[PDB]
Amino acid sequence: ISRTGLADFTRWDNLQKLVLSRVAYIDLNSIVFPKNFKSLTMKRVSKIKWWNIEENILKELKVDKRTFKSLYIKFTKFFNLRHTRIKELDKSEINQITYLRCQAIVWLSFRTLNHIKLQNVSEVFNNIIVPRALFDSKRVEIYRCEKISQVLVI
Amino acid sequence: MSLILDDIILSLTNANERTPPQALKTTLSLLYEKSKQYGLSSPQLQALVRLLCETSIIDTVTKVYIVENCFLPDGYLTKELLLEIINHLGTPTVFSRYRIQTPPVLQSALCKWLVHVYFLFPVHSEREHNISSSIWLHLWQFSFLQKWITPLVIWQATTPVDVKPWKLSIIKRCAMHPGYRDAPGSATLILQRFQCLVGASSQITESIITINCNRKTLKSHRNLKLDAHFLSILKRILSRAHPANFPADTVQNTIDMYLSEIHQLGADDSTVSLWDVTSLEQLAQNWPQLHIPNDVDYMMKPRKVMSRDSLKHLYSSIILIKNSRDESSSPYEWCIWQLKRCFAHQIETPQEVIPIIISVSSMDNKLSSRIIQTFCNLKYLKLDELTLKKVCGGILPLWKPELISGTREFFVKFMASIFMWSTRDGNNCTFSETCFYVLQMITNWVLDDKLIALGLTLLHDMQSLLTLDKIFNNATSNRFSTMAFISSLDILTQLSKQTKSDYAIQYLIVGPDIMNKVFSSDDPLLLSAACRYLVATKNKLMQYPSTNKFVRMQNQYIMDLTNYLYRNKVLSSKSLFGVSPDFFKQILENLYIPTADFKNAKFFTITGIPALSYICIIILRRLETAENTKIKFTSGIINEETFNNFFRVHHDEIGQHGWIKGVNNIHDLRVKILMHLSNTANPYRDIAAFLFTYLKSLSKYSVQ
Amino acid sequence: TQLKSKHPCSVCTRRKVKCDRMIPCGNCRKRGQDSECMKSTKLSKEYLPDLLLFWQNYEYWITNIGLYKTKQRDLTRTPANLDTDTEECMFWMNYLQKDQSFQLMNFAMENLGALYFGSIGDISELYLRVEQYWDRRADKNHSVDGKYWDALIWSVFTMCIYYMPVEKLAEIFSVYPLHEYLGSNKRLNWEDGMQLVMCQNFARCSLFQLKQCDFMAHPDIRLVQAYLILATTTFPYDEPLLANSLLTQCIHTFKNFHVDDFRPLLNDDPVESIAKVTLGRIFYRLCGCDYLQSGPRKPIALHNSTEVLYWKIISLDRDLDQYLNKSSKPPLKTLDAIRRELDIFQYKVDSLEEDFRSNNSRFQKFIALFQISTVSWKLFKMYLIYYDTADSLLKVIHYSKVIISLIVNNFHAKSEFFNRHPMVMQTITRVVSFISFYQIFVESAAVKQLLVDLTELTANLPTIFGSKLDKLVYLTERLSKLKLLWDKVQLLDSGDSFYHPVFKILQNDIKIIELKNDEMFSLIKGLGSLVPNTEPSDFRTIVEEFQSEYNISDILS
Repeated sequence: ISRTGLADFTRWDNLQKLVLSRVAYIDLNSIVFPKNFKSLTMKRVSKIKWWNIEENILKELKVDKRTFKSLYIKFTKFFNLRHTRIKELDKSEINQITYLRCQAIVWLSFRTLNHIKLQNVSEVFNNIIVPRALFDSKRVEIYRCEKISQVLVI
Repeated sequence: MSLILDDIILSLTNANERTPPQALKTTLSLLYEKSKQYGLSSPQLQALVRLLCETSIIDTVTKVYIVENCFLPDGYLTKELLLEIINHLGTPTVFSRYRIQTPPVLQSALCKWLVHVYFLFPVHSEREHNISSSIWLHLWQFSFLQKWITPLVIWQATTPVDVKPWKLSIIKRCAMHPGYRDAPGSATLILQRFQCLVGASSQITESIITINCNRKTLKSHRNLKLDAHFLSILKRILSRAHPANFPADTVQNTIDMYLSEIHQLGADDSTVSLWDVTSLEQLAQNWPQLHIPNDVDYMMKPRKVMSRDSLKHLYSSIILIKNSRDESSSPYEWCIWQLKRCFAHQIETPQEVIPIIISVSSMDNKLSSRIIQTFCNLKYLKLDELTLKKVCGGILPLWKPELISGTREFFVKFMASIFMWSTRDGNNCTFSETCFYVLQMITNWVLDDKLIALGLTLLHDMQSLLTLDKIFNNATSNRFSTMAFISSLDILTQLSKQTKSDYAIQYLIVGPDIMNKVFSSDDPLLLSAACRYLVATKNKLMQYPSTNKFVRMQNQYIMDLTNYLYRNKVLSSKSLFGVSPDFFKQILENLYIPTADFKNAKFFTITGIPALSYICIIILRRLETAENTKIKFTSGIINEETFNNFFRVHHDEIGQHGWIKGVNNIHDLRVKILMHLSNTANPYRDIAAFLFTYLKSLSKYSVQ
Repeated sequence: TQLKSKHPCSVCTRRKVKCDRMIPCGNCRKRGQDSECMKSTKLSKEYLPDLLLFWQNYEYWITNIGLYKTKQRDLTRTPANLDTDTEECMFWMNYLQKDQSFQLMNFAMENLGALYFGSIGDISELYLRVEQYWDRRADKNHSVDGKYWDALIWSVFTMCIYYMPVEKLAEIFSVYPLHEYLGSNKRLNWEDGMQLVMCQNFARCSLFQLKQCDFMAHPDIRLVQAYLILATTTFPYDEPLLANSLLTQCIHTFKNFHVDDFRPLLNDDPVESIAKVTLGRIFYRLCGCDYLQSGPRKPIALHNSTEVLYWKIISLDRDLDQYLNKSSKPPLKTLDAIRRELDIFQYKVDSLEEDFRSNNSRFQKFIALFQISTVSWKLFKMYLIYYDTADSLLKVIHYSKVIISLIVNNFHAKSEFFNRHPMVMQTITRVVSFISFYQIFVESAAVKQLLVDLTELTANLPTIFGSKLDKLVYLTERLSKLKLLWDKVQLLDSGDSFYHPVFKILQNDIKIIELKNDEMFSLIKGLGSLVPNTEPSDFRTIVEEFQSEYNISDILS
């Protein structure tokens, strides 16, 4: 999709939903969305690179990644899937003010997104980070993603 | 405009037999004003001249008048109109008794008209002129119009060929004919005109003396009386219809010399060699008949001036115009053969051949492609390095290949050949010099819309080779390598300013860890280019998201550079140029300083950097001379330990005069020198300009 | 080249072999001396357009907001209203007498026209109400309908006194009983302060009756009518917070009627159709007051021949000021569009000749004439502030002199109260601030004579506005001192932008005002449970000296 390096839709000021189908490699970092963009559904996509959000959390936490791997701790029974596993950031170790900063970092890459859908993917080359607000509303659809190992909810 | 003039002629043609009392006169009256105002172009005249003879309703008295007055042509009046007049000209006979006879006085008036406008006749194709000249001679035998075609016949026949004995017999016999009263006067000028054409012509002088007259009438017959009013309006009409064509001054002049020719009578594929061609004006007439003798010695070995040597360089060019250029062309093979000899030194000396062939090879880019593609070899460099260097400066930056668009892969292999040649040699600095010309060629590729990405890909491979240990170094290297690199950064900086080229942005963005080499190297000129490139890059990359590889490396450059220049907080940072700051610490305690008060603060600042260390002192010494303070700065390097000790020793004298006004401590000093460094015009103004934007404290004083 | 003098180098006039006319001098360039050129007369451009772009943000956050619509109050220090503390409202009512009030109503017949007629209409029926008002005072029993008429007439009295001349105040009211209650000096009768302090007390009486009638629960049309009269005086500017809350209630009650088209209906009752016509002029006044009171404080907004002409004139002014806060650049085609109507709607202003026998016609002509002048100046300043058109420089000067001589024309023929209209300050405050800001960067002879007669005009205004007069002169003085600081310090040229201490003053000026209009600090305090380098040189001294000498908090009350 980003054959020329950058992909944007700013001139499409009224765009709300974008559908990507039968694309081999898609990198979300290069894609630029307009102000009113709210829904993104992708089906039968081979390779997907999520927003590169993990390190921004690391800088605020100032914690080593290996130590951070000991931080996360394992309603969802309505829509649990065996393919992946749900993990959340621990609230006891993180200060309430610090936790609020962590949530704000996630929303930086989630400017106006409201609906996200994953269908028939093959691999994702990073940790998947989704906000708690979108996950608790059952608007995160990781379906037929037998290759995805884990997803982190912050 | 001219459409109504067509209708007026058509008005006299559409209606016949009406016989109106005044409507016919009004249409003729409207024709009087319309003829002079709009010129009565050639298609209109052909219909008009046919209408006068076709319709006899209008009297022959006014038929002569309109020919004398209305017939003021602005058009080309080609032979088609003249042929129609020729058809009108003639006399009825047994064969043409059924055809209506045109009035002889109208024929004489018609014969009077084209004489006035003979100068406007077409430049003939010398094929129907022989027919026309014979036709005019045959028409000349009519007495009522003999006096008017006689000046005409003098004009169109200018060659010995047109002086034909059968024409001589007709002209002479008419004068010898008794029933003319004007042929002896008419024939004498025609015979005299034919005399000057063929030469001596003893046969033509014996005929003239037989038909000679008292020659007062011949003097009057020598003079041709053309109406001044007719020509004055004609000059204005011709200029108006065709701007910058048929000038009024020349139209009057052309008639005058035609008139003067009559006055002078009383007093008086075809092969042309290019060797004998001298005048370009003659060459214009000789262009259909140009022929080039195939001699290889001359056509390249000897302008606004006029000469055979003026067309010297044009000879090598007109042949390419006469015939299409090819690889088998003798001039195209002479240069290669001379080039082949010069490398092998079989020629007497190559120094004089190069400038001439370079100018020829500077143009004809398709030919220059052949020359460069065959002589760009490693073996051809072994014979002599200088001769390959000379030809690299002439045809490299001026070449734009479009034959196959696959020459990029050949250059990377050949460019590395010179570099590898320079490794084991041990430097010669010939690699960097040869690169600069290629960079000039690369910008030519960049300027062209085609193969924009192809040129940029070639440029990137140059930087990797140019940033090696042996060719580029901060300890042992040559200014050639740095000066070649600083030009490359300007190409990308200029490419960022252009908005008409929609290229790949990863080509513009330079490598992540390759900027550590340019930043670490303490070449003051090189650091100036980096600030220009960083500032120009930040103009773009604004629509890109917060998280992206391109924008993360750009912000890393800004933070690292300011820390290394003015912030002086590298130790508190997490890294510098990909190196952990605590590595810098370990070196510092091993280093020895006789008096180390603030050891860490001295090395890392604008004054402490060796590239900008001494130039910092030069600016300060300029300030001290201008302000003329009490005490000069005796130390050779500016740092915290020298500044406070300088002020502590003279603390008694600090209180009254101190130092240059506007500065209270070293922190104020480090900016004050930079304010001057930013105020003046110098290569390192770019250094201060970059530091202004990303210092947030001073950005407040700027508007918005 | 830009040669306008064609006069030789004064130092080079000594040996004037050549004169290249170049700046600074071709001979000096040959001589290589620029300092010697500076010593002579000898008869820098990219910062003026950006500053003009910045001016629009400045006048929106200083003159419009922060000078009139700002208010700083602390709840802890402010004493709440208590019982037996409203006797001052009752005292002023007892001061007014039956005969005194009738003269006040007689003055509003011919001198206050075109202001009350817009909302309440004629006051002939009010003459019946005031007679009933005195009779109702004796009776203890009261009704909601009776109290609304009680509050409406008191609103009229506040408008009458604010506009009647000082000389007519002396014979109607006795100042002696008012000295012992206020506690002020007895030496001043009606010159200043005493007349002003009387206006607020009567205005507070009208609001007290509405609180006494409990208008919170009983809605009626008279609530809107009472407020519109208070909008004719300077009451809303004194208490911006009170007026904004009252305006919302006026909109809330007005929207309850739910009228989409206000045109008369033939199928409806003739009285109902007439009642809808007079409701149209009330809606237009409400729409006008919404735009005049627009600001960050109020978040709720609501969208005969002379009245409609007056309303749509403000609609013309609405498009110009909508770009003041925003940073967008309006298109030229719509920017020059307004002029093609500005000339035709100024032709219909003077279409009505005049009527000299009555002051009602004269006042409405003066108001209508002032409308075109104050919007033409904005439109022509609109040319310069973004496009720098050459012809607009003279027109801006010419139109500014029109309002200069218009106010002074009203001091000669019994129209001293013509200049007491609240929006005459709104026009002059914007014109004196722009020229003062223009003179510190561009010096011209024409604008110099334009400043001298403006500062005297402010002092010539009637002394009924009070504190607002003292705030504008202080602001002008601060702008006047800036040019003293602009020329003294040399301008720095980095190569792409300029750096001057005065620029920091202007930018820091806006920030302080915006801090005052911040409710985040009040929100944390209102909860009651969640509340407990590389400066170059020699520029902090300059900026802090001016900040200490002149503080923008001074113009804030």
